[PDB]
Amino acid sequence: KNIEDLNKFASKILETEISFEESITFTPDEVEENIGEKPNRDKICHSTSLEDGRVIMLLTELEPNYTPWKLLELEEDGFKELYSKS
Amino acid sequence: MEWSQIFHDITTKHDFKAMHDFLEKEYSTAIVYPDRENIYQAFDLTPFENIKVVILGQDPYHGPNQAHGLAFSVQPNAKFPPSLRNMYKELADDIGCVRQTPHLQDWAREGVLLLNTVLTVRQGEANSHRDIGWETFTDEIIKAVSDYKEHVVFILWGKPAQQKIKLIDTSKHCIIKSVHPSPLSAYRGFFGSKPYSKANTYLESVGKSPINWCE
Repeated sequence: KNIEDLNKFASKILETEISFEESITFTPDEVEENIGEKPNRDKICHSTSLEDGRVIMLLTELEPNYTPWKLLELEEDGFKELYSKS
Repeated sequence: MEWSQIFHDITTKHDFKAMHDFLEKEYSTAIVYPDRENIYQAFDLTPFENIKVVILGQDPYHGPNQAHGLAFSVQPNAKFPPSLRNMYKELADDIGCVRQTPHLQDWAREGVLLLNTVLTVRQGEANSHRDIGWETFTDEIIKAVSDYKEHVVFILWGKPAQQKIKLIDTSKHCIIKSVHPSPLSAYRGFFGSKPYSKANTYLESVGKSPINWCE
């Protein structure tokens, strides 16, 4: 599995063309300090800026499977959940 | 001291044959970024003796026309990735200047070693080349910069980067650490970080010329 899969997944949930530009590994403490929930495992945050000025972030598990975990849009003070396993 | 000597000592102490064979086969059979000829670009544009500042990245960008062998940088006529946008936003808020290009070759020439901890990646596959040996190499680079250089600024964004403080003699060297400039982390402490002025203040405190962060 690869970025095509995550682009399709995230494009379905938003109903416009998403192309992820970067993938940054975060530790659980780091996910906690930013979104409130502390996972048991490292996440990779795949991020993009859209034409409408929106910033979309898909958190996934590590390689090799990059299984989605949460999809988020950036707001003034926080984030908007657009998908969650929990 | 020259990269040639440091690369020689590193390649005596560790056998990279299995890594070079694997990577040969990878370039043969897959899209691997950056282009073979750019893997070491951070070393070419920043000789060992010109290192004033080290900025660590994770792995190269894995999309076409993105990575060129510098951490965070992309190709001049390529989309500005979110982390760079936030680096550029803070740089404008901190130093004052607004960068029109997303190419960081001018930083490298100023003396910023833009070193990814992992120097290759398969297309679309974040971390695909994690722990094929690149961290063994990079760790020795970071150790070398700390052991032989006198007063260097290490800028460490996010925890994975901050794990390398182990390799740094924090009595000789300046450590500027903060949450990642990724849009997931940026608003929780990267804005108002001022890594660029902080670096320049430290470099002037030890008789080194400032880095020109602007174009």
